[PDB]
Amino acid sequence: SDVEEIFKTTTQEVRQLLRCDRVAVYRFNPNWTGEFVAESVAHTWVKLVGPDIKTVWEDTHLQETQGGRYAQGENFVVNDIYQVGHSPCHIEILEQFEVKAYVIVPVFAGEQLWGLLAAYQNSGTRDWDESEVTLLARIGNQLGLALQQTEYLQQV
Ligand SMILES: *[C@@H](C)[C@H]1/C(=C/c2[nH]c(/C=C3N=C(/C=C4/NC(=O)C(CC)=C4C)C(C)=C\3CCC(=O)O)c(CCC(=O)O)c2C)NC(=O)[C@@H]1C
Repeated sequence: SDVEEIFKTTTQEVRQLLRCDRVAVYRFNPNWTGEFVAESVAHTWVKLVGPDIKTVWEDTHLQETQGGRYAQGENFVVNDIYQVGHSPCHIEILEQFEVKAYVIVPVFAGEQLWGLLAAYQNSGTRDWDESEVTLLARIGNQLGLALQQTEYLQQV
């Protein structure tokens, strides 16, 4: 898929921007499961887009909220998962993939929410400057605009 090529390049691009270890792009399914279709990670960590992904327990967040906050267009910034009071159930999943600090950005493409962008890297109780958060939400928007162009010019 030519569109996937763009995603795979964008994941790597934004990974360098926020100095993340891995960047996963979810795709909101019509059933709101939201699977990771494109992801990139440094060769020294673990991947996400793999058929051999073993998680402590399977968890979809996207159906329960059905986009919710992210569908509303609000960003979510997590300085630390133990600090904000995250669910221990999700924390165990997060820490299993070295996720202690992260920022959630919704990827609108077209008229509605297409995917989800996850940026993080073994930071712990770090901070996210708004000037860097706006850039991440900018990448998602730019991707959505591109995605629209590729949607037509792809043809069948
Ligand atoms: C414990 C897991 C119960 C639960 C809680 C819960 N989950 C979220 C948010 C997300 N969970 C995601 C799932 C995965 N799977 C992976 O392999 C992976 C890579 C590390 C992740 C992140 C997921 C993508 C999200 C969305 C990102 C987000 O944090 O919103 C939340 C949010 C609040 C919190 O406490 O973290 C909750 C409450 N969900 C279940 O299904 C379990 C019963």
